[PDB]
Amino acid sequence: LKESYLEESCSTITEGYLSVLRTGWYTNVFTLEVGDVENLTCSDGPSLIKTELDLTKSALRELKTVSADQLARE
Amino acid sequence: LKESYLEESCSTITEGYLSVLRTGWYTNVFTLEVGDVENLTCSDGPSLIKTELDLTKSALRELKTVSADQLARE
Amino acid sequence: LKESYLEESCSTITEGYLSVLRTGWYTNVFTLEVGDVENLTCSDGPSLIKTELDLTKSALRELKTVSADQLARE
Amino acid sequence: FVLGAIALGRATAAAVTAGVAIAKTIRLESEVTAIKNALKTTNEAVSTLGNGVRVLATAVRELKDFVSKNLTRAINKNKCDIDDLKMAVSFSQFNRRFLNVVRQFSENAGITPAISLDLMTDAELARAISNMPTSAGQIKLMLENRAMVRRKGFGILIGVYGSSVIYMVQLPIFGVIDTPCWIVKAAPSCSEKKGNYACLLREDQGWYCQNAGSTVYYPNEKDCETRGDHVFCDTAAGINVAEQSKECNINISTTNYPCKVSTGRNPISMVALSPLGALVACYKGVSCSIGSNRVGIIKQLNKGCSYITNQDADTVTIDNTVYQLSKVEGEQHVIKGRPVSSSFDPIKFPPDQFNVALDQVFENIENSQAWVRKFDEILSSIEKG
Amino acid sequence: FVLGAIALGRATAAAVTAGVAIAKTIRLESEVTAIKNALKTTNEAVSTLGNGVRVLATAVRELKDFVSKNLTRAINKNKCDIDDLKMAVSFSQFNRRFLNVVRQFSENAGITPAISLDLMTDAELARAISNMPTSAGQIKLMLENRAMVRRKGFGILIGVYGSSVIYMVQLPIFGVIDTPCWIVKAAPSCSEKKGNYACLLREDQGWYCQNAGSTVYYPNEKDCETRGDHVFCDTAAGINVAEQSKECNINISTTNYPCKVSTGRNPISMVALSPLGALVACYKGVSCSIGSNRVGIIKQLNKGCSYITNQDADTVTIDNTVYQLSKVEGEQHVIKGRPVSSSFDPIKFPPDQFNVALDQVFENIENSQAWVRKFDEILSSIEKG
Amino acid sequence: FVLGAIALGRATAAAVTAGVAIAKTIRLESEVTAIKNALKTTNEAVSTLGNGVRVLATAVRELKDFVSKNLTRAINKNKCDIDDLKMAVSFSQFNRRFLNVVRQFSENAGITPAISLDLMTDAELARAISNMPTSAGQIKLMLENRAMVRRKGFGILIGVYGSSVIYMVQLPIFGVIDTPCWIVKAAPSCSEKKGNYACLLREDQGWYCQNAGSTVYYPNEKDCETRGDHVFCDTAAGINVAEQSKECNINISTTNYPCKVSTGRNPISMVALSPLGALVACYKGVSCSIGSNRVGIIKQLNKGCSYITNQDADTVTIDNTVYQLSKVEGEQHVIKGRPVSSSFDPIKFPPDQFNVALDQVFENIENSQAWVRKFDEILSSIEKG
Ligand SMILES: *[C@@H]1O[C@H](CO)[C@@H](O[C@@H]2O[C@H](CO)[C@@H](O[C@@H]3O[C@H](CO)[C@@H](O)[C@H](O)[C@@H]3O)[C@H](O)[C@H]2NC(C)=O)[C@H](O)[C@H]1NC(C)=O
Ligand SMILES: *[C@@H]1O[C@H](CO)[C@@H](O[C@@H]2O[C@H](CO)[C@@H](O[C@@H]3O[C@H](CO)[C@@H](O)[C@H](O)[C@@H]3O)[C@H](O)[C@H]2NC(C)=O)[C@H](O)[C@H]1NC(C)=O
Ligand SMILES: *[C@@H]1O[C@H](CO)[C@@H](O[C@@H]2O[C@H](CO)[C@@H](O[C@@H]3O[C@H](CO)[C@@H](O)[C@H](O)[C@@H]3O)[C@H](O)[C@H]2NC(C)=O)[C@H](O)[C@H]1NC(C)=O
Ligand SMILES: *[C@@H]1O[C@H](CO)[C@@H](O[C@@H]2O[C@H](CO)[C@@H](O)[C@H](O)[C@H]2NC(C)=O)[C@H](O)[C@H]1NC(C)=O
Ligand SMILES: *[C@@H]1O[C@H](CO)[C@@H](O[C@@H]2O[C@H](CO)[C@@H](O)[C@H](O)[C@H]2NC(C)=O)[C@H](O)[C@H]1NC(C)=O
Ligand SMILES: *[C@@H]1O[C@H](CO)[C@@H](O[C@@H]2O[C@H](CO)[C@@H](O)[C@H](O)[C@H]2NC(C)=O)[C@H](O)[C@H]1NC(C)=O
Repeated sequence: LKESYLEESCSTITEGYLSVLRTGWYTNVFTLEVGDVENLTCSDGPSLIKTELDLTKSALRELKTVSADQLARE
Repeated sequence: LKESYLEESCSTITEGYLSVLRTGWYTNVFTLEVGDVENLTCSDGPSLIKTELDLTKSALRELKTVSADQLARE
Repeated sequence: LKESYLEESCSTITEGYLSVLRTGWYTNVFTLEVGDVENLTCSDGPSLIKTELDLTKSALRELKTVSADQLARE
Repeated sequence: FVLGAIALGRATAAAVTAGVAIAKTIRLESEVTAIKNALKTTNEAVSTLGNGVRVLATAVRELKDFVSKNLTRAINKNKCDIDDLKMAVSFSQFNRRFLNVVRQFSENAGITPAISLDLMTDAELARAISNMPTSAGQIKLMLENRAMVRRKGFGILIGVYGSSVIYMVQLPIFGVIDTPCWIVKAAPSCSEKKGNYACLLREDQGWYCQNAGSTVYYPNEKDCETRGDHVFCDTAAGINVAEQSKECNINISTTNYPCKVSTGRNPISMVALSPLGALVACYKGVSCSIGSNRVGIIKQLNKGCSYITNQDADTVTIDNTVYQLSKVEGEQHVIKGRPVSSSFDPIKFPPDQFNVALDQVFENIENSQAWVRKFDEILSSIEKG
Repeated sequence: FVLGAIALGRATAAAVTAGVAIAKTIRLESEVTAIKNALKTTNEAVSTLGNGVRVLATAVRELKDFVSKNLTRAINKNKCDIDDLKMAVSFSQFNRRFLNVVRQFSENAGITPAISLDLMTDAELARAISNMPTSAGQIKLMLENRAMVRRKGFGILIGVYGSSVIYMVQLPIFGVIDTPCWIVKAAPSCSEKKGNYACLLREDQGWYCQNAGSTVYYPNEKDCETRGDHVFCDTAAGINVAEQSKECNINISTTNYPCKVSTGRNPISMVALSPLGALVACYKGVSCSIGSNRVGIIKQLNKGCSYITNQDADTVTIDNTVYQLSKVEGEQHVIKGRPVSSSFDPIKFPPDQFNVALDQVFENIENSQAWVRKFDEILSSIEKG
Repeated sequence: FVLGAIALGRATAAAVTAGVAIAKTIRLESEVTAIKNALKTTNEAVSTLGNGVRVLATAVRELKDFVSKNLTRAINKNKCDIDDLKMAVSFSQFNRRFLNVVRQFSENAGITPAISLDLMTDAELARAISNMPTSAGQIKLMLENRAMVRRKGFGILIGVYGSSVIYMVQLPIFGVIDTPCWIVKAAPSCSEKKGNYACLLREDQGWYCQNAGSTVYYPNEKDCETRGDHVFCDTAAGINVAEQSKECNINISTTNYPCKVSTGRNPISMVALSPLGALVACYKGVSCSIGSNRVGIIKQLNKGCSYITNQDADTVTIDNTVYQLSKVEGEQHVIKGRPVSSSFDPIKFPPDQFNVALDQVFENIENSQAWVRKFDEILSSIEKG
């Protein structure tokens, strides 16, 4: 780089950089498939697969009240 | 919506929105219980339950030096 | 504390606090060691150990394109 | 005064002050014993504090039950190297929530800036909203939009009282809905007479609202946020303005309200995007054009300021740049007139000003002219008279 | 000179610049060879760099020990489909910290703005504080409030040298404690004569500190933060002010210091909450009142400015709004006087100003009638003299 | 016009406006059926929307293959208490990406402000960059610095269309590289004559850039970020300035451009760190000195401004405070002259100004002198003449 001290105004200017400027946007569209977890049910009581299955189902159910820009009220 | 281009002052005014204003706060108080993890010890060596139990005890012992007000200098 | 209401200028002043000022920085240097996870292979197909091993190898290979304050050319 | 700086700090400082002021009451050993005596048989009860406020108390007992029933019977000889592998995979599923609360209050030093899914899950966010003290019209609106109520809370740590972490969560109440709003945008307005310029700019840009006959003005645009048509404002960051302050959109020069402007003597070229279009100010040095996503360039604009409907163009260019117009359906109107800054003289225009009423840029010109006219009469009567 | 804009960026810019200036030294191959030779036989050792600065080096060997002894003894024939199920579950506990550091540096581009529990755990945060180069009474204060030392640090990535991630953590040293402070709050003060107003407002608000005889002034209140009585400031964001800058709080009108004010001609109505109360400014078109939490409305205020002790009320209302006061114990006072704005004729008030000394407003008005009376005397002596 | 405030909000507002105007097209039922018909065979295909824009579609099918093949065959009698322990652990590894997307879109109300490793991993970030519509020289720069392309994106949620989450990720295109830049810094420049002062300060501080023959100016320093020599600017937050604006760095005094300044009458003492040194202003009340890491205090500075090369010092002290210089390597030059502030009379200096061109401070002083001479000539001519 290279720096000058300008006395007349008490300032300083540094030159020698290079620029990397943004000029647009690019869009990638994903599709995170899940499967048929709505027709799987459990009847034996507490276990590990039951807990994981309930977590997955609850996540799918709660993702349907979130909107980017619109009010779901209607 | 409806936008007017005010020419005299070089500005615009957009009408037709609806407001949703905050007017107060509501307080919910929780109580996250942990049981008696302070009375369980381990006397074999490395395992899985021992690692989990040590994490839980350490978390309790750590949380008791965090204050949201009134520095604990005493 | 102690608060005065300065009537002449319509303001207030609250005295009685105490200060805790920062006067420097202290530096700690860590060395997180991973071992020889670049020489171990899997040849049976899917399994739990293979998934964990792939995750660790990929993490090492990804952390070599990040630079704190320099760029990469040539 | 500059209204944009009298605000800027009121919204966050009023929210934290009202939160610590009520954790100071729940932290007494007299109130903690009263809360835990309501939850001795149930899991949710509505309790009144010592200073007349009402709260909602709820208890979490998923980890205490496992440690009391399942974990303790297996560990009887202090020999926790049992070959079960179900008591060691279960016990790492039950304390993920406990080990995440301890992680958020310990890095934020006791106050977190947002509600995560560990402090308050989603099934416990639709039980607080069903209980708030407001009408049934507002409660129903808040239940289909729960993600915008979690967005404006925060949590505070009360303590570890024995073996049970206690904390509290603040949530907003949206008590007034469906009341008119609007928004104002601006750009410089310059003129030339033989190479000298005479700029001008408006300074009352932002959101306004009505509320039972009283207008409010939200100057800092980090406070309000639209989702569709609705606007989510915070009432503690506005400034009550007079009802006449909508005459600056009809007659800015001949009115009598003090309409704020900023002036200058050098052009600026910019693009100020509005909700249904854009305002493009192109002056002596810059070249502008508009385009489309398919058919490239359309035409070249002229000097002066112009309004570009978002049905004519998709991109607007300032000498090298591309701006994307917003695609929202609406109506567009044009209100004719002759710009204010064409009535000034570029010579004898006053120096640069920052948030001064437009009644005073006309006085400053008049006062300086009166002395010149007065001074020429006195000279004549000395000898000519 | 607007002191609020000269600051605003100094504290953050001077903290990154001092952190990258020493990562540029450890990043060499001479130092990294020298650091890892202090850690071949112990898990922590204090080392001195090449430019004279001392650091603390600490090593982590939980994942390397598992991989070397346990894992690389069942994966023999490249067969990882073994039916142990305990190695495959132990392996996912040991590398949980390694994969969480790699995520924090890879998303923040190499510099993270806070010290998560994965970079520096709580047992290693109390071994750094016990080593800092400061007195014995400052160390004791920091050790019980570690959550406020973690809150002001950051991390930087040094490299990946072989198979070992290296990084560094910057921590603050709180070297000066227990030195007086105070805070100043303000609101507009207006007058009225036959419908004309003459406003005024102070502009020297924020925190002041003493330190061995020299006062400092922190204008942007994002710098400082209180916990109880103590105030946690950052010395790189203040501006030294003269000793007699405290004469603005005793006799504002007639000192020799330049007290800074902003004037106007249009009233503003607002509430400016203070640590032990609130200042309510109610003017022509607004209605205010105060109340409690149990009962409700208590009394209604008058036009002008007034001081509402927090032992009188719990809410303050501006025409539709409610502000909850802060419950903090203390002792209040009132200092009599005649407001400065009562001294100005509402006519012949100067235009809107922005951070000018109060001596210049009085000089601006006087300079104006100096010329009018000068002209009136010359006017008579010509024709009549 | 205050150029630093006309900006400040355009960079983030113009990015979200373009993000939501393209989600409004993919959210139709006509386009989602068309996207999901491209990925019926492969896992990536470049598709064109209905308004001409091209997107890249990628599919994630790791969880759906587990539930279809491995899982819904071990659950036949609606019994989930099996003695397997390999499905119970495998199925907790496959749904950890799915459960971390739902956590980020649900706490950020549907628009996250940064790309995490859970939305877009690292092998799907180097497949986007390989496709961007730009030249080959720019692609090679982005593929080696992928961490600085992730740093400026965001995500937006499209919906749950049956049993599959759909979202979108916006990435920046760095289409112009290797064009000159520079930076400007400043500090107060005071004078004195028998106890009175006459300050002055520049107000054009920030980053400038050529771009194919057109200078730009980025006034808010949150917009640009250096890594070595390259600086990563955003072209939507800058203001086109005339080509003569670089004349302010050769003679601010007698030029023809309008150089911006701010004046005063009371000294300020501060240190303004610059990339290869520091600028130290020491005035009537402050004591300044410099030093080094190894040997301590080296010398004490004089009154006024001075430039401290980072090859001469390591720390600079303002009356109690230590600032750490930066150790970048470069050159230095000093350009002699007599300060502008020495040309003013400390008495008869204009009142405090805020962002006025230096051309007007000399015009303000010259106008006032002329009236005194004009009025004086009358007084002599009405009696003596
Ligand atoms: C911790 O221990 C308790 C008891 O020691 C476990 O509770 C046991 O699990 C379930 C839940 O009540 C019960 O399962 C039974 O299943 C048959 C299937 O037909 C059904 O007929 C029964 O009515 C019952 O649902 C079991 O009886 C129950 N044991 C007792 C004594 O109540 C609990 O599962 C353990 N915790 C974990 C995490 O496993
Ligand atoms: C990885 O392999 C090593 C050996 O190659 C295993 O070392 C085990 O370490 C523990 C403690 O470090 C020891 O078992 C028991 O230790 C206690 C206390 O140290 C002692 O009182 C007992 O008599 C017994 O030695 C022992 O060194 C070794 N265990 C053996 C050989 O059974 C290590 O356990 C393995 N990793 C894991 C995660 O298990
Ligand atoms: C879920 O899907 C199927 C269950 O139907 C599992 O596929 C099984 O795993 C692998 C992949 O094809 C095969 O392993 C075999 O290993 C021998 C070792 O020499 C090799 O010679 C074979 O070519 C093959 O790779 C196995 O045969 C295959 N089974 C079938 C019926 O295709 C898959 O592993 C399951 N994933 C789980 C349970 O996580
Ligand atoms: C769960 O099972 C039900 C039926 O048991 C599925 O509903 C049917 O889905 C098929 C497509 O595979 C349609 O042709 C039928 O019309 C559906 N029947 C009804 C009554 O709606 C359902 O799709 C399954 N769930 C999932 C996620 O696939
Ligand atoms: C751990 O167990 C000990 C007993 O070994 C508990 O100590 C006693 O707890 C009972 C409560 O059931 C008290 O009534 C006794 O007074 C306690 N004894 C002493 C000497 O203090 C201890 O409370 C248990 N720990 C926890 C966290 O419950
Ligand atoms: C993986 O194993 C190879 C050997 O098969 C290692 O390569 C050699 O490692 C020794 C030390 O163990 C060095 O002294 C040699 O110079 C290495 N030779 C080459 C050609 O590299 C390799 O280091 C191992 N990988 C890791 C990550 O440890």
